[PDB]
Amino acid sequence: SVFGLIGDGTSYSEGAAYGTDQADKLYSPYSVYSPEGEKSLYKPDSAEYLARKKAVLAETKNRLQKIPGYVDKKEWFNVKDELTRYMYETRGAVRSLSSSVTQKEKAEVFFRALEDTYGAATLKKGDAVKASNDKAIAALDAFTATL
Amino acid sequence: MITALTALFVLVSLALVVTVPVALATPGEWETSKDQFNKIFQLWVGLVVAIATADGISTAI
Amino acid sequence: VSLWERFCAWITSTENRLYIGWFGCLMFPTLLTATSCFIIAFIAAPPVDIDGIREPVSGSLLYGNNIISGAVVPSSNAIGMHFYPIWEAASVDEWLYNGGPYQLIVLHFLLGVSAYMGREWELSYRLGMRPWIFVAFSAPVAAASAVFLVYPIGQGSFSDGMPLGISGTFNFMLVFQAEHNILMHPFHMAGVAGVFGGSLFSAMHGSLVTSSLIRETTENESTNYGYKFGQEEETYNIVAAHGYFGRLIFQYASFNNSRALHFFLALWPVVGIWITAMGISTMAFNLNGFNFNQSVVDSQGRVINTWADILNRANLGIEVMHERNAHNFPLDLA
Amino acid sequence: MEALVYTFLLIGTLMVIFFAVFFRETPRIL
Amino acid sequence: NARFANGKPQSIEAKYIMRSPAEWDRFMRFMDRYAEANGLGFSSXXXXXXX
Amino acid sequence: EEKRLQELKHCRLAMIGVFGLWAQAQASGVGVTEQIGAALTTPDYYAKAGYFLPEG
Amino acid sequence: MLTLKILVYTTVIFFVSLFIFGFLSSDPSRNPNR
Amino acid sequence: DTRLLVIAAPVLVAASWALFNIGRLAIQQIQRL
Amino acid sequence: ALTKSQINELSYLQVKGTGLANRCAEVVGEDSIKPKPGAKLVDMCIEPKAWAVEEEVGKAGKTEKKFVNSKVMTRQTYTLDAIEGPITVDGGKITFSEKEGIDYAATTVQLPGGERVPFLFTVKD
Amino acid sequence: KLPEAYAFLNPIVDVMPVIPVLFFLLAFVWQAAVSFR
Ligand code: CLA
Ligand SMILES: CC(=O)O[C@H]1CC(C)(C)C(=C=C/C(C)=C/C=C/C(C)=C/C=C/C=C(C)/C=C/C=C(\C)C(=O)C[C@@]23O[C@]2(C)C[C@@H](O)CC3(C)C)[C@](C)(O)C1
Ligand SMILES: CC1=C(C#C/C(C)=C/C=C/C(C)=C/C=C/C=C(C)/C=C/C=C(C)\C=C\[C@@]23O[C@]2(C)C[C@@H](O)CC3(C)C)C(C)(C)C[C@H](O)C1
Ligand code: OEX
Ligand SMILES: [Fe+2]
Repeated sequence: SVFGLIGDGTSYSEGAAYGTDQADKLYSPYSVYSPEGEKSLYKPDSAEYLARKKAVLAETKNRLQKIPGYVDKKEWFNVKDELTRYMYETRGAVRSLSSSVTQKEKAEVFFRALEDTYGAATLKKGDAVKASNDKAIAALDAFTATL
Repeated sequence: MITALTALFVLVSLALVVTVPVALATPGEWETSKDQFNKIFQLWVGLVVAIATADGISTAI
Repeated sequence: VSLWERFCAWITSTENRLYIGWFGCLMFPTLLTATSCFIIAFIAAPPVDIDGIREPVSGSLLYGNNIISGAVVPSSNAIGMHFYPIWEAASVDEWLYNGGPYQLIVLHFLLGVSAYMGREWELSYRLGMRPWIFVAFSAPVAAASAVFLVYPIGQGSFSDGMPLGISGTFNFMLVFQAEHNILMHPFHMAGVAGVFGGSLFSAMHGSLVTSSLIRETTENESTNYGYKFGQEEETYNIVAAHGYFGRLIFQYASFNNSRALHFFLALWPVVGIWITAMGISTMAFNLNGFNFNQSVVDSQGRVINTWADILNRANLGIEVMHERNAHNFPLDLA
Repeated sequence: MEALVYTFLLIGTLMVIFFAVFFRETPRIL
Repeated sequence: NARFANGKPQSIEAKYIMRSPAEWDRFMRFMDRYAEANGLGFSSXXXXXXX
Repeated sequence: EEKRLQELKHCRLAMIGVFGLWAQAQASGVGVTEQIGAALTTPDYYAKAGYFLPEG
Repeated sequence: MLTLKILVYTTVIFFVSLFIFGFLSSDPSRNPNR
Repeated sequence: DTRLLVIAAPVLVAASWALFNIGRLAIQQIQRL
Repeated sequence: ALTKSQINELSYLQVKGTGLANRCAEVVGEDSIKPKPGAKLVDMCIEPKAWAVEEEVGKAGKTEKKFVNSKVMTRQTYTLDAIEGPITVDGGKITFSEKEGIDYAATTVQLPGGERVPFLFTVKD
Repeated sequence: KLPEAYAFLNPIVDVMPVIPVLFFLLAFVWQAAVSFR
């Protein structure tokens, strides 16, 4: 007096079957090995998240001004820390905000000049930190204007 | 066109995975049938090349 | 004949009472400094904080412990993984406070027992016998090194190693039940099937040989004197033991070969204890046994409980209690 | 005063093992 | 020391005149058997059975 | 005959050596002891500070 | 406590150097065949 | 219809059938296995 | 233990292990500062270089109280750092008025005789 | 997800890791064919 819910995988499914697209019912996931739909609705990525991205580049320049103040008072850890602490957001900003090939090239020049500061901060060479910073900030102030 | 070419590519490789070691482990049937497997081995790599162009062109279209 | 000729002939001399060999150049001075520190630390060691919470734990006999409750503690949590010899303390007062003599005994147990493996081989090469006895001794070395090294390595500190004492090992087993659930680990299930079946077959093979013994003694003498040392005749009947044991279960199973049989005696404990020693030491790296909590669910959605849930209700009881003030944060990651 | 009894028995077993290794009844081939 | 990250770890020249002389002085005993004797390859499965 | 061979083998070996030394003196403006004696140093920005632990 | 660091390191590289020059001492020849 | 599961199991079958017949074929062939 | 200037010239990785991190910095020179209403002290490093515990002592015929020089069982976890508090002058004399920082160091110091004396080395309030 | 051309062959890709186990199974099949010489 049962006929328990047999649910072969092709048959009916309430809560326990993993039929990978059956109980999703034309919502059509990304792949069959994932529950979510692909990317079509409810987040336009071109909407106003660009306040936050431009705010990264705004406070990027301010921390980069802090660097030659901490080379004179020879504090090599502060040069390596302030180049990571807030600056972590800059790669996720600049790469996500660069669109054309010209902006990608002015990204590439900015990142090499940013990495030569941290290398020269590791090597503890004060004149190479200040020189690469001038190469850095001028590559930022170029890239901000290319928008 | 890529999906049909790799469908033929799997079905040729089924015959290769089966019939080649059966013809290798036979002490007679290799030296006679080697020119039948040469034709299919040359066809097989010549299908890899014709499927690598297909992804190569039809990504950067 | 050089001075080094009269030396290597003496080290590898088989005529010595105890073989020294070239692993014994490691084994003897490493195990003698592990026994000697153990006898001194089990008797006279001052108390140690395992948890690095500055609450010292009394391990020695002279400070009011039994043989069972006494132990040699592990090192301090504050030390962690750091190699902490005598000379990196500022005083032996401080070396013995932080759990220094754990690392002195453990690192010399595991060099000396590894060198006890090679010496079991090196002599088996010197006496011309087939050289694989030390591979059977690999299973306790696997087991000891997983418990004293690899589980400290995986968990980050030597304070997680098993302490050297009878009530101390019981603390090690319970805490490792809670976070880790070793009972629901099949790599642990395999070696308890190597210890049950190990002592199963030792009782079997002992009882089939001593049943089928050939008549030499009298009623008034031990039956062990029917075997003189170094005989040439077999001291028992293989055909009567096999004919007994074949009717006990099966003809085709319970096989003939007395030489293939002792391999099966050599395999089944040693293969079992290899598996638990990899069972402890994968869970050193926090890959726990089976978690079947809240798996059985009815139509409505409510958790129906299993025997796994009262099992993991034990683990909650040991989880909330172990090292109860060393925790400041909700999850037990460390 | 029971730590005397503990160390007497532990060293007691260590003595018995020393006589059991070095003063054993040797087996002979004869 | 104690995670000073030393090479074969060691913090003084005094232990350099312990590593090298205790290797060497148990090495020169090894030399006293095996000095002035070379060559003589054998081409067998681990014979090396010269004396 | 050994010596003429040993002279010649070092003749062939030293010519590549002078080309090495002449090229390293251009690639860096320092001598050999300021290169090999610089690559054995734990350079100052990597080397640890020292030993400041007290004896008490 | 440097003197203990010397003496322990005397005796470690002592017994280890025995081990090194034991198997370099034609240990394959230490054999009940030849 | 989950055509994935209806494709995933025959490709289990067609793989397990394939190399095993290289057993069976070279035994009906009888040649030097 | 040198000045705060060239402690700051070291990266973290090359202090890491040296035992420098307990060491208070040093000062060179004699000068005046004349604090202002609104200043404070910021990096208050406080390291004890010797401990001493009251006891009953034996000497020539008589027993009394004094302090033994005693040794620490905690390795290096004994100094205070980065303590700050607003400095004030009211009656011409300068007051400190501690507020924050690492203001305790849970040490334990073993007496000659085997006895362990744990305490908190505090600057609290 | 595979590239959109190759997304048809997803269950054939889904078996492909298992196959190196199944060679080791023939090594006992092939002995049973040869009847364990
Ligand atoms: C029916 C119950 C039962 C049974 C039979 C077992 C059985 C086993 N458990 Mg166990 N366990 C159980 C319940 C059970 N468990 C429960 C309920 C818990 C949770 C509390 C655990 C928690 C647990 C842990 C935490 C561990 C085990 C381990 C083991 C294995 C023992 C390994 C061992 O000691 O030999 C191996 C032998 C040695 C370790 C000794 C090495 C000997 C060295 C080489 C030489 C020693 C020489 C000595 C110093 C001097 C010689 C004397 C001379 C002077 C005369 C074995 C498979 C251990 C394991 O898996 O193996 C690592 C382990 O770590 N179990
Ligand atoms: C009567 C009279 O005439 O008296 C004579 C007669 C007679 C017979 C002539 C004699 C002689 C001859 C003498 C004295 C001969 C001296 C010969 C001498 C001095 C021969 C040096 C060779 C050096 C070489 C090959 C070095 C290669 C070195 C090479 C190739 C390198 O790799 C170098 C270097 O740069 C690399 C490139 C990279 C660097 O980073 C570091 C290094 C270091 C590694 C006598 C008996 O003595 C005196
Ligand atoms: C030391 C010193 C100084 C000096 C000096 C002096 C005088 C230095 C002199 C250096 C000198 C005299 C350096 C010769 C090199 C010959 C070379 C390198 C190579 C031949 C190289 C090769 C590769 C051979 C090639 C061929 O194999 C090839 C390619 C084809 C084959 O068919 C034939 C052969 C085998 C031929 C200064 C300048 C005063 C500065 C300082 O203050 C003090
Ligand atoms: O020490 Mn022994 O018990 Ca292995 O978790 Mn983490 O650490 Mn401690 O806590 Mn929980
Ligand atoms: Fe037997």
